[PDB]
Amino acid sequence: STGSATTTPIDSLDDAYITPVQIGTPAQTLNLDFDTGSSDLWVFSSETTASEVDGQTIYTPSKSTTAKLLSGATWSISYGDGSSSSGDVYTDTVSVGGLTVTGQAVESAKKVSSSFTEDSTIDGLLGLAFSTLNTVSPTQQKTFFDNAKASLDSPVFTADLGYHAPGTYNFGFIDTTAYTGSITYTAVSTKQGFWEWTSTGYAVGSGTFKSTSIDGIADTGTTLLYLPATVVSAYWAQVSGAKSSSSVGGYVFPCSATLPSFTFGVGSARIVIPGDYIDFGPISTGSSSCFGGIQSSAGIGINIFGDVALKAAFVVFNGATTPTLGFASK
Amino acid sequence: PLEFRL
Repeated sequence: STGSATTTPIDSLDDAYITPVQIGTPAQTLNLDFDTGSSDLWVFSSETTASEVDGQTIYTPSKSTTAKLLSGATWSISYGDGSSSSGDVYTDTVSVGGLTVTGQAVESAKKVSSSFTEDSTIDGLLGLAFSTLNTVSPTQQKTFFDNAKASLDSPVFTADLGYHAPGTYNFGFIDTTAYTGSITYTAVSTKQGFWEWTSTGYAVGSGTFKSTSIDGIADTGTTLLYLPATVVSAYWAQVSGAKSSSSVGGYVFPCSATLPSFTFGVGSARIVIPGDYIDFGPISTGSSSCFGGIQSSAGIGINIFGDVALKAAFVVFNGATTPTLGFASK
Repeated sequence: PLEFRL
């Protein structure tokens, strides 16, 4: 059993990427945000408060013949975003890219925060972190990936995110076609329930590589690259005019500036993020101030290799019984 | 931007 689905950025900034997923019988197709930094499959639904849905596609569990209430069961989730969502829970048949999983927990939004309501292109999240992070009560549920694992040819998915362009998520196999050279695998710590790993250092542009251990999480569900304040200060030092803004809340740089690339280390290998990836465009419509893609982790508590770093690479999430993270160039 | 369970 394998599965490939095309994943598509939601806007010209690549803020996020949506993937179509089939839920229910017959299928209702919703566009979900694949999130390797959470563990809940949650969807906008026929129970979602009507003043809280826009032009999202909703999941109607009463039109699925496979859909069943998980009685008493209940969820609540919160994001680094400050984003929130909650409700009750169904099991149903979920399909991604022709890979089918039956009796998947599909967590049906009753409530949803403003940030989600104003995002019309995202119909819900599909969490692909480790199941310990799942939020359903009183009985914790397993992720889609966990439910598929056993059925899979290999207990693996890959992420191949595009810069300004569609990409692919594969399940159960590695497209040797999709990257260049070698995959470099590196150890994953599961203890916090993240795809948590340890980078071996960094370079800015054509600069010397500094060997220093950077611990953080592979998170397809975060837009930006979040790195320690030291690292992030060295990057923007090389961009004339760049400054940390208290008003906008991060580093901004004049839009007419050239952005150096950013290299990070996985084992003895190196991934270069071209500087174009790091431009997130005018902080406001008309401004000549542009928002940077590398921002300080100091206020999160954790470093995040979000989409800015992952879309520079071909990324393997090896969900074996000792999990690993592979990076290749593409 | 978005930042998915931190």
